[PDB]
Amino acid sequence: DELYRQSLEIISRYLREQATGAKDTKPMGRSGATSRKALETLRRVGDGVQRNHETAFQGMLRKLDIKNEDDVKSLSRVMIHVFSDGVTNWGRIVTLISFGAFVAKHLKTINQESCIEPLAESITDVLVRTKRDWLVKQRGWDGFVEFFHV
Ligand SMILES: *S(=O)(=O)Oc1cncc(NC(=O)[C@@H]2CCc3ccccc32)c1
Repeated sequence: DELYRQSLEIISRYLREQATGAKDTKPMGRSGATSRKALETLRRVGDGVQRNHETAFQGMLRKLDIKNEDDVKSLSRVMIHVFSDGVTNWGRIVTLISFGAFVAKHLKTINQESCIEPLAESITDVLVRTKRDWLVKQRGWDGFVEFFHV
């Protein structure tokens, strides 16, 4: 509920900022501090994942054939690949969000920017429904920031 709202806030803003290059300075939700720290963390670690795995991201996007809202409302397969062994950690969660940013950039390229928001929902959706129990035990997005603190 609040975990969903916060996760959606963070993932929606990262994907929009990655696709447009413009920071959304409109105010945050109730938990502004945690979400702003999580977004700053994604700007570091998420951008690096895209740089390292650009070829593999291109191949997976090519295999998924994402081009519309229906394709956007169906990020399985990525959920298979990032959690094929079924193990959950913050690095794999980051990699899922990083691929979402990679798809959002492509949606901007083919003039489908309206699909970026439903992309953030389905990624947030499959993340929270599948890993809720794990996300709560790791103290949510504060544990995310503290893990990647550096
Ligand atoms: S990397 O080494 O910087 O980050 C990283 C670490 N371990 C595994 C992965 N996995 C992936 O990038 C895979 C490959 C293609 C793809 C598409 C969507 C989600 C995940 C992945 C990366």
